[PDB]
Amino acid sequence: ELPEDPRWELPRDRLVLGKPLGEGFGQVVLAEAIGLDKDKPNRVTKVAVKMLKSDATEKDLSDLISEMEMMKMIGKHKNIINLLGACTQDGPLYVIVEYASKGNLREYLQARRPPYNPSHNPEEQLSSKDLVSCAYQVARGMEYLASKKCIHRDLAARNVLVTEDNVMKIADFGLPVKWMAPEALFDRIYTHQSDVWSFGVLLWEIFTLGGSPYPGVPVEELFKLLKEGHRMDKPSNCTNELYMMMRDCWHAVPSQRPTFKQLVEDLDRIVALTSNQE
Repeated sequence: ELPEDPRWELPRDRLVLGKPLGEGFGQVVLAEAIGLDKDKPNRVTKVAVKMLKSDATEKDLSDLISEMEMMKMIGKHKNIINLLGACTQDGPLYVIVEYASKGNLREYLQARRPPYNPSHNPEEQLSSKDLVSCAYQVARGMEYLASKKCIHRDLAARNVLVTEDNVMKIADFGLPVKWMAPEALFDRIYTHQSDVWSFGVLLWEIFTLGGSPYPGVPVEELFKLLKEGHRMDKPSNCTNELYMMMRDCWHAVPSQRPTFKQLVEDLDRIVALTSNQE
């Protein structure tokens, strides 16, 4: 069996398992942790828990362990989904991570489109400042992952989660062609620079309020078209400046893309210059 790590161990009975959140190497459930903070033991905290499926394999387990251990090393950032604890000893492995009550960014955005809005439960409109700040937080998250030499490989709005307080958090960073840099797509060369390409696509999702990239373009055609220099059009409601940022992220030459460091700086300044009422 798996060895205990007292830095992260939480007794199994301090965890009240709640409702399925869906599949996410196994299944994720919502739960309540009692006394997650040892110096405040009568408090319940809403958390998310990952566990293996009933018909799951040895590969599924080893991958679940690696993910956890990887998260331990990467450490804490407010704009990633953080590790909170684990139950490793009294039965099935449970990995406990922060809970994002508002779901993933793509659906968060789509639901906040004016009357195509596929939600029968629409939500309140997002200002332009909200959209840029959303981009900024995602950049801050990636900046941190890049500084810890963590290469995401599948950055996209669907892999950003949104907390109750609308804090953006990178998901599944410790483990689709339409978000991949050409060099990733052609030669399986993933770098921080290719994540920067993926971020440009994510920027485009933000400012189309969760649009499908390259709509109607077949997957088999896309690489050719990208080699030809095809790039998505500017979203109807997006500043030229923000579009230029998209375009730089999609530089054919990977060395010529901005870094997440620089993107955070640029976005920081654009947020300050965007008012609450624009």
